[PDB]
Amino acid sequence: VIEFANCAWTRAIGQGWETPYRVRYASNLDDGPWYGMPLGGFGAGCIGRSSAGDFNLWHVDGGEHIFGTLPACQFSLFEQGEQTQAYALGSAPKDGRLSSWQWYPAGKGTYAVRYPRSWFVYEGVFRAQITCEQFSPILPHNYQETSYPVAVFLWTFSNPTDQSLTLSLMLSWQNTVGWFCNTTPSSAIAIRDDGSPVYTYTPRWGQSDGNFNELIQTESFQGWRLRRMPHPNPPQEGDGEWAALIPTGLGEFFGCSRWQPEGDGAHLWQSFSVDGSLPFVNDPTPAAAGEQVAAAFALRFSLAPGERKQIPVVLAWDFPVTEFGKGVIYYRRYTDFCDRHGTNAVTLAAQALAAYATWQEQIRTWQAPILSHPDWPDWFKMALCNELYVLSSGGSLWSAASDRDPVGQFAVLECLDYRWYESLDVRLYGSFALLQLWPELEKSVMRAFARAIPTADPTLRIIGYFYRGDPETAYKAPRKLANAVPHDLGAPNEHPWEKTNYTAYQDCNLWKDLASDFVLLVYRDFLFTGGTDLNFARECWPAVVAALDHLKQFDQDGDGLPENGGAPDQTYDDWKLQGVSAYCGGLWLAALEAAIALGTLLQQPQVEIYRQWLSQARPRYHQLLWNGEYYRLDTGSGSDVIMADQLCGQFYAQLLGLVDIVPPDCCDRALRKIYDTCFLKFHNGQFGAANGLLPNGQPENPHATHPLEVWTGINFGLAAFLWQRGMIDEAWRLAEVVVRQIYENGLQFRTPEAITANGTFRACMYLRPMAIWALALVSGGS
Ligand SMILES: [Ca+2]
Repeated sequence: VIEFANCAWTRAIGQGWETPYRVRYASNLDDGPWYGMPLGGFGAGCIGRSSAGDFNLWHVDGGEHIFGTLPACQFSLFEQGEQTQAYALGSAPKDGRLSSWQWYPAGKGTYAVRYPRSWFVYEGVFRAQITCEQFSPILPHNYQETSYPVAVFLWTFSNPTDQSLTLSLMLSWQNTVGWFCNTTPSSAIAIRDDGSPVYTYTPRWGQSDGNFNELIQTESFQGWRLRRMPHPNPPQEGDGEWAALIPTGLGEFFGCSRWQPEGDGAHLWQSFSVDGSLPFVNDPTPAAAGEQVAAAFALRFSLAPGERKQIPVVLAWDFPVTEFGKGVIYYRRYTDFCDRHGTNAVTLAAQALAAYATWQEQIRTWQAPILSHPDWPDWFKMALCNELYVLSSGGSLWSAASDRDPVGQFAVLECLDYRWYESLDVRLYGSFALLQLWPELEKSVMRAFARAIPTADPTLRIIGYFYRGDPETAYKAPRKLANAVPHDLGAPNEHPWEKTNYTAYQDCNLWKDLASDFVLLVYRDFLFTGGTDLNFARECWPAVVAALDHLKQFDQDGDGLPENGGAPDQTYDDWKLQGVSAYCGGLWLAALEAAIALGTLLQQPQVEIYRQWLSQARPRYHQLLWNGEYYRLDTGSGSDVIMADQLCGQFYAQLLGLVDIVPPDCCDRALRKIYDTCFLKFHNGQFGAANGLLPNGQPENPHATHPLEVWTGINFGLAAFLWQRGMIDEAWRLAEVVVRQIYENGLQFRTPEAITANGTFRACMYLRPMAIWALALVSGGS
């Protein structure tokens, strides 16, 4: 019943890792390797469940992260034939809660994922063949269901034995209404040891006062709903409800609305483990001070020899408010298809029960071109889908529609350690999936950038690179200069979209890549959506002009080329560049080309000056940086290092149908050398491409950080570049190594920025790795 297991990530249920990757700095996040596929739409709030069956990831509070199991949130199975057996389908709690429950033995089945579908196939315990397919309706080109806070658990049971079986399927859940909010919002900003600003998150975990549960029973569906008394109007962050439903007509329904998840769970288990029933309870008493509450239902059915039954179970959660900074209130996009009152969980669940099979068909339909591609390896089909997981679990925001944002505004975090949105340098590579599958969301993000470019915040704030532990004497720079390009679209502790350039490790008002990134993204988004959206192009054009003028001020000598200087001033933000760099110089030339193309289409007056700049700048870049084998890092440092991502501009120019920014023979020779050195002489091509090595495969400096890291998303960009330049075998080999490192070593559903050669990672749950879609785009004909 797992469809195309070979294009799915699989692991035996509850099989762990001998030696997973671990975080390279102790102050940074490492929950360990037990992430499974997240459930829930983008910006819906999401929950994750591990390959052991534990619901351990709670992202119901928009942009916030909690990792921890609530053992009572779980499916349990009872079967009786020859023998009687009953198991909760998670791991045994370590702290002794639910001591009466028995837990499914590890290694007795397969967990499989191709996002947004996953499967538990249970085998070798029960006599029935039992599969649970878990999915949310994540649909490309669909700006409705993709936002929904629903998970479908589609169970298939079949009896392969000579004897009739009695089965019962239970879902219990703890009422967490009111838990998912910050009691310390707009808190003091601390500088962490890696230089990043951090805030304090103090959720109301375990605060259940007023929480109650009721059974739901109609002609069509039955289950439970988890609420809180009172429910204010309007709701505040944390206010809402859960529901879970099955259709009627499928067997005998046992409901128990109120049981104690902190106790031994015997009230439930003494019935369930014996005959698959529960004691009848419909008790909406609000929970007392100090008291936790949970609900459960079980469905009991018989399965005759050779019979197959399916049971759809749907969970829905209606938490409509995302509050960011204190008093900064947005509604979630799904509210446009119900309302903003936070009283809709049953109606959402009901819609799911009605539509789940349609949604399942639609998922098979959009994935079918990928799975049937004749020139894509199995691992790639798998990773292409699986890397979409971050669009759900990356602190994703998707707001309610407005006139100027007709499908809502959208944002994914750079990551959990680096808690701000849609970092521009990062999305250069990381935004290829969003462009291809949700181009209206892609456009809203770029429109948010466009609007922010002219704004300013003169307020002086600490720059982390320079911080020496005293706030008052610390070097500070203006939050944002008018017409500078912001690094990001703000943070979940402030105001996403509207308050930009939140990052403070460097002063991004000085960065030399961001302006080019902005232009290249605008043009790419216009071109790859048919070259017809003149509204998008006209809206972004003033910002294109402002961006390029901003970056042109950093051309000190007037040769046409902006020069790096000072603190690290581009995406490799622990790596100092001096003078014209290959990286930023390249992006600049590709940007100018892009602005010339778009500006000509739009008939704009700036086109003449961009052609003059490019006529000076383009020959000059080769003239300055060619060393005979590759492009020099920069003009000022005298470094002999090979930067793997030196010709990012040439990748982009060609991707965009624009003229080569360098001689294609030089491009090809540079790229061959990057591959032969940065990949093949970095521990023999075991990890992928290091960002910078000497021509002999040694580090320039054995202690440097960025040069000696493999950036997953940079590697995917490089693969795409290789493929576009005709080095096909090379692209597939490099991309394979990176996928294997992630999906074999405990990084699945938390893909990081960086791996080292020493079993360590940096910045789990990272935006860049969606760059695997750039390879799909260049190789995908069709
Ligand atoms: Ca919040």
